[PDB]
Amino acid sequence: IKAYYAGHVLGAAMFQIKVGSESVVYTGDYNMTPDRHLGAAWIDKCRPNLLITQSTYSKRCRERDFLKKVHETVERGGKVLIPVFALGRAQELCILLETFWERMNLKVPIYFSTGLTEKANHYYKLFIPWTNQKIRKTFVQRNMFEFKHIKAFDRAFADNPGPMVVFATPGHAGQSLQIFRKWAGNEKNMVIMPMQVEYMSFSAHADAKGIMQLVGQAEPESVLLVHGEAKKMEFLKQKIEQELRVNCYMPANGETVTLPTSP
Amino acid sequence: KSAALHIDLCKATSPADALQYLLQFARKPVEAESVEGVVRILLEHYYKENDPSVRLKIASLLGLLSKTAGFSPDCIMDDAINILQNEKSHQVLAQLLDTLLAIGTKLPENQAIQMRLVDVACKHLTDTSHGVRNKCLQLLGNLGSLDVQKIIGDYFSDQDPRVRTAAIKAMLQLHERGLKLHQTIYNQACKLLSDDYEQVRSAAQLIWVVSQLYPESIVPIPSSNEEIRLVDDAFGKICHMVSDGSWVVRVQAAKLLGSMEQVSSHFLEQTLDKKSGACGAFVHGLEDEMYEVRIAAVEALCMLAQSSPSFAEKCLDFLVDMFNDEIEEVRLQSIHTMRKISNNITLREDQLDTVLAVLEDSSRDIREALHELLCCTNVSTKEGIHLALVELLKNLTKYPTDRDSIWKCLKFLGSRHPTLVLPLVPELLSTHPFFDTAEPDMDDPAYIAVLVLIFNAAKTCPTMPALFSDHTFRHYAYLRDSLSHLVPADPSQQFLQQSLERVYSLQHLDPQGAQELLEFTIRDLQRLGELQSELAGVADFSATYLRCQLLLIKALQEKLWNVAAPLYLKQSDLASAAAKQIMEETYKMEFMYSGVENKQVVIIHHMRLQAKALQLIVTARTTRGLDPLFGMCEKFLQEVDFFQRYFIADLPHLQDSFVDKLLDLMPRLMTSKPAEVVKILQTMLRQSAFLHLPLPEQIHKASATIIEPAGESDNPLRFTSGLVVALDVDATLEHVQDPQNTVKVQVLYPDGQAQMIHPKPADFRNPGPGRHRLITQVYLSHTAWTEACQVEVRLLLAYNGTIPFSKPVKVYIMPKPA
Amino acid sequence: MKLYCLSGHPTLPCNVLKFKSTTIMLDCGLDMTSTLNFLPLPLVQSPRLSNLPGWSLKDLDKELKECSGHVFVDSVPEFCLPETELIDLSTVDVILISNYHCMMALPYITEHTGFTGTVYATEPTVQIGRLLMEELVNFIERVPKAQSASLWKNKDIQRLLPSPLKDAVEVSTWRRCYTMQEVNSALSKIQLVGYSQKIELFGAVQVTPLSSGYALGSSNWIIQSHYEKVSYVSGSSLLTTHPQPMDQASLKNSDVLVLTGLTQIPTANPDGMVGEFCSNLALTVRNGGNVLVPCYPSGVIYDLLECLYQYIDSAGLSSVPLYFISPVANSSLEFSQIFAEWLCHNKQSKVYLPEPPFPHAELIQTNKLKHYPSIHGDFSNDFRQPCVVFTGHPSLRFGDVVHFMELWGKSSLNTVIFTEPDFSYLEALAPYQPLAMKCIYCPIDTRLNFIQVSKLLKEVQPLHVVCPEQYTQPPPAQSHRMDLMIDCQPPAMSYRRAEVLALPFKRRYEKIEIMPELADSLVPMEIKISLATVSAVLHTKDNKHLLQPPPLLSGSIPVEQFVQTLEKHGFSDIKVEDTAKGHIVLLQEAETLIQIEEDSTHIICDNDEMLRVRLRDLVLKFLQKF
Ligand SMILES: [Zn+2]
Ligand SMILES: [Zn+2]
Repeated sequence: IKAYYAGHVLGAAMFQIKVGSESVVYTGDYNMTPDRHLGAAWIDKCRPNLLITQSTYSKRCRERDFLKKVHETVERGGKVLIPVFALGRAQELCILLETFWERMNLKVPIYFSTGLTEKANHYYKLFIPWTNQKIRKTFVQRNMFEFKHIKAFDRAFADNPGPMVVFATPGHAGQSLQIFRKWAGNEKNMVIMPMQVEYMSFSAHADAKGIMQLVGQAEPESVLLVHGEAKKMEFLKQKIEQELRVNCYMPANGETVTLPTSP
Repeated sequence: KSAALHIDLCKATSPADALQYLLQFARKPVEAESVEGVVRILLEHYYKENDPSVRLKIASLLGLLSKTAGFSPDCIMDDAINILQNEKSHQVLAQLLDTLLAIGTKLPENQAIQMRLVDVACKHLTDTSHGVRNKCLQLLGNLGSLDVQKIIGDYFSDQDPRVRTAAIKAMLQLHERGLKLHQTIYNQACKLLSDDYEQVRSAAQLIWVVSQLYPESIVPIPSSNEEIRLVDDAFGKICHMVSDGSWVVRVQAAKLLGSMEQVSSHFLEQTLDKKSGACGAFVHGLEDEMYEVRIAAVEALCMLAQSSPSFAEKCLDFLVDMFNDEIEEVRLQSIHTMRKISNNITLREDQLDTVLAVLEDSSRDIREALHELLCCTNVSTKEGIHLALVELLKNLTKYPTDRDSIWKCLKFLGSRHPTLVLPLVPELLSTHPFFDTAEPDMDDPAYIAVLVLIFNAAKTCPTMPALFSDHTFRHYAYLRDSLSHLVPADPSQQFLQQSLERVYSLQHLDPQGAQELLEFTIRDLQRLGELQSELAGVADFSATYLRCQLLLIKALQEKLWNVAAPLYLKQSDLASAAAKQIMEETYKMEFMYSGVENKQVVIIHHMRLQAKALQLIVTARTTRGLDPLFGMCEKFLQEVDFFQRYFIADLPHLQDSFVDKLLDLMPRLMTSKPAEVVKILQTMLRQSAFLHLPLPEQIHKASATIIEPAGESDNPLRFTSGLVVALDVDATLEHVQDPQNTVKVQVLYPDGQAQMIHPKPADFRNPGPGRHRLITQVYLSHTAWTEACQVEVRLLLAYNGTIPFSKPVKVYIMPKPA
Repeated sequence: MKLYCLSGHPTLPCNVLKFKSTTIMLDCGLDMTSTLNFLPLPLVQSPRLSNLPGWSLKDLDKELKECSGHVFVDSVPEFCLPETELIDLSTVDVILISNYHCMMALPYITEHTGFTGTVYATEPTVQIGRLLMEELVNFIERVPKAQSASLWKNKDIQRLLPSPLKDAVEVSTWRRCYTMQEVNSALSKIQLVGYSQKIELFGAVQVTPLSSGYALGSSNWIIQSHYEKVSYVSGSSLLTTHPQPMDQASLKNSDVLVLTGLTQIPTANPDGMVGEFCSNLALTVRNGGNVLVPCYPSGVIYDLLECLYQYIDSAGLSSVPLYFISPVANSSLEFSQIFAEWLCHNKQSKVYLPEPPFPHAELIQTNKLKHYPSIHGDFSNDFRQPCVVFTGHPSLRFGDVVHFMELWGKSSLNTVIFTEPDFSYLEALAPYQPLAMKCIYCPIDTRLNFIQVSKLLKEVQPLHVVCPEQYTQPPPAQSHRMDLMIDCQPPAMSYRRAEVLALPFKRRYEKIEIMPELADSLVPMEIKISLATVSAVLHTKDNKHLLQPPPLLSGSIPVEQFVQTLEKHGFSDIKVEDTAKGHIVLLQEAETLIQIEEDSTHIICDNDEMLRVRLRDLVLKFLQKF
């Protein structure tokens, strides 16, 4: 068993299975597009017999828009929170906001509520090698996951609003669900999730172009498509047939696939 | 002594001790005849010995000897090719091919030798060992000029990747030699691009070379019937090759892709968008996880935009995204490229607000980069200029130290956008339609910034000044006199020459007149140096020389010359102090001033010799033991001999001088007793002529000024005793010949302990010509003191002793107890 | 087949292995012992060194200075590099870093020699090596000193000089310190690979590092060619140490083994030494003195401070502060903390919980452990007299240790400890000999001792073993303890500095691949075992031999069965006769002659189509395809 870096989330990896001349590779969720705190998936020219992949589916421009909106809200003094359950996206947003505030040099507050976020921060700062190269290099200067934009007490929904950035992870009735009761009720008390609202969600999974790049790099004689919409995988399989004339598969749930091999 | 080497080699045991002896002989240097002998001895022992490692070492030593500059390697080349024909071991064969590389580099002129080397190289290329194949391919690449290209091209398909890398490197070397390449190499390299390994792909640079050589050449696609130029298909190759996962290969591909500026912009626009596999190549490059790849992509964008303006207009947005980049260096370089390509593009409100956003950032250097950008950027709407000004004023409030750069920005904004500014004049000056506004606070940063913008806008436009109030004109006059560089609308030499000529003509007066003239002239020279900074070098140089002459003259008129030696008393003596001062000033003349030629060094050393003679005279006067007189006189005669042998080519131009008269009397001085010789040299020194110092063409005095402690303060650097407190040192060094070696920082504790420090050559940095910055972190420690005390630090200019070099700065230190 | 050894040091190997169509440089291994001869570099110029006397020179005494009857070089310290001139370093393509200690002097080989290949290592080794290199460069450049003594290096002067300098070997090869720019240049060429990661070189050689267990990141390499395996052993530890436990199974069935990194002064027990060191510092603190512990920021200080905090918590002497001074002290501690995967199973169990691996982070949070980049960097303000200090280089020729021990040299109340088994402490104290300072030499050596490596060899049983000649001889300190003697049933040859060794292994068969159609071409026939023969074209790319389609004949025919078949076939003119020189039969059916003779055989067949077909059928009935 040999593992290869995936970069979908911290600790995510893709496995290369080999026995004799046989070779099977299964990746699950990955992404060619690097994250703000993670590296892109990399693999040699393994050229395996079979490849299993996901078919599910302006990043810097979206980041600029999100940062500009958050900056405008905090400059105006408005309070907006980001209710998100994903740990990887939450940590990426936390790193982005922390470095943005540090670069701007201002001292506006930003905190995170749930203790699970603190546990995730502890695991992240412990496991440096599974992150982006800037994190690894800046580790020499000082720890970057630690900052004045730390933990949240919030006087249990009694510390009032302000130029604040907060994170809540409900779920669907978990976490401090009273945050909505304390906040909102007016246009100024904005609450933005994926007075206005926009889709700040970042696509952790890569698009079809990333899958095309990976299959072009590895170049297996056969490919297997799972974990995605039916339309997406059908279109991707048709595009693979049109572009490469390389054998592929579209197995349904429980479908038995058999492949000949040359030992 | 080749016999010693021969017998030592013979006595040495063959298996082990021979290797050590040859290594020891190799480390020590060698001479031409010694090389010519030891090479034959090595060849004879190479024939005699049959071990692999020993023969390998002999081949390595042959290579080392071949690199000797003074040797004439002709027969040893013949013996080398002979043993090459006879050689069997592949490692030793590769070492001998290294020696052939050495000889080919040494002598690239002989055509017969070149063809002999290439034919024997291709003969030995039949060997199965990969190393000898690599060495032979290196020889083929190095040796060329008008079949070898086809031969190495056949070896492109070799199984060993190292041989393929050697082949492509040989092709690159051959191209560097300038030979005209073929076109079949393109498809061969295209085949090489599919190779698994990284060095082969990175080297296969070769397609860039062939694309540059024949960019207009038509090439047919193997599958598609359509015809595509070499430039475009090579561009597509590099585009879909950048997707490779080898980051070094990605950086190489991006860098060499930037060097291509002979391709149509339509194809670039097609391949840069997100909607073949060549789409979004630059999108992937700028989004790449390694900042090296992104920097290389930025450079490629710079070159291509300098080629095509439409592509630049298309790619502005991606550069704006790079202004949001998390790495600071990437942001800086992207901003610099945007500045480089701003001459044609014009921004929109989105671009302008995004650019002004990153200007808010805290780091000073990126803000300076934004300032450089805005100096050249275009703009369409007056509201863009208004936004620029408002964000710049916010920046003034945040970071006032950048005021000069922002004023430069507004200068360029006004000059390059005059018409677009003046509709915004009455709002910027806040002039009321009918009221008379209160006079704005002059010397304010923001108001000066606004005025600089307005005035630089008004330089071309004639309708602008009519909207100015009276106090605006008054402030215009104020700014114009104070900030002229921002706000828009030799008798001395010949005097110095004739003064020196006056001194040279009138030196023959009596001692009183000579002293008076010398005093007046040194005063005049000092005043000229103070008055004009250009001539300060020659002025201070001449002042030091004439002060040496004055000190020599005054010493010779002292009372002790007409009192017997027993009656002499050294408490009132001035000759010893005079000699000391002349010595120090001669050292200052020699080393402090830069640009001094040999014709000045001879006179400086002559004055030093006269000072040494005076020292000998006074020491003979004060002492009474014959033996110290004999020793001192012998040492002085040794110095005279050293001087006259050092400057043999200059004695005819020192007629009637002290050293000339000493040379005329040299045998008598050498033979005579200490009393007779000291008396005759004393009376000789009195009648010595005054040499005419030749003025250098250009000369500057060296000087340093410490600025990190500044003029200090009462505040002492408290710290525990015994431990060390580090003090920063900053100084501005000017016209120092070799500051990293000659300049030494010195710190004097308030006692006899005068610690000395040698700054490392790395810390010395050169911001501009004729000067040197010096950043040092000197470390100071001492035991406990009863109270805070002052510690002195000074710059010293070392030579081959040392002299003071700058004003002695001092700082207060308070080492607290344990 | 050929092994070149460059460094004569036992624990700092520098070896080059010529293996098939590739050559591997094993380790760099900077020899730091050379610096001991030079005068130390104080951070603040001490009066003692300035007033220190020179030494007589017939040919001019400023070149050398003498203290305590030992002449020292009064110039910048210089380092003994490996004998790199023996083999052209440009030729070699791969470098296999084993540990952060062995990768020292890598800038010299990467930059000066013109080496253009690749380098491999583990991530903790790379980071800790960067820390060590930058800190030593900082120590050298803090107080620059001129190269003011060169003439002493001549062999004549060396013979004229006493034993402490005459013992030095290859003084001419010594070099001044590299610069941080060269360090940045060298580390650019390195490639990061984790434990048990197979790396293929040009499709010919497989190389893999395995967990040595000595220090985190430290690895033992193996080299494989399927039918040939060469294993390289470096500093390893079987003790209950923090890193991931030493791997033993993977080194089995190894043809040639290379042994390096055995313990200096093997008699010392590290646990007892640590306990004694704790006792020494405890009594020093009880008397009110100060303890100086020169050591690297490596694993030694880590487990030392672990046992140390445990001991003082047991004894309740936690009042005194902890001072760890180094330019990369904070970085070293944080790097140790984050690298939790490379540690042992206990640490991995600990980090499964949210708590960090090591507990000194708790001390830092509670401020019971304190560290500073240097002395001047606010440590002076926060310094207190009764304390224990870890700082500087263990060679005592540079680093903050020089200033610290100069400060505390006079007072007998204070104490200085030694824990690094890499230098003779008597030589180290020689430039500082006239002192009342109490010095204790209690090194801690966690590497494998002689009995442990002997147990390892008896458990593995490799065919051959290679090691320096130092191991082959008993140590000079004892010269009588035959128990500390590496024992091997094979001869287990050795070498000296600049000694070239030829491997005894001479395996003459490599791997190849075959596609199924060639396999199906055979039709094996029972004999007693199966026999087969094929014929294919050889294709090789990237040292991967392949067989794909575009043989001798052994037709052992018994005489009696052949006679029976010939009689049954019905051919006319059959004559059988028994005469000398074997049986000879004349057949006039087609002018054919069959001759049978010992040690020979001749076959005659005409070109007639029918006769050819009959002969082919007859042979095919009793044809063995081999
Ligand atoms: Zn997933
Ligand atoms: Zn996922």
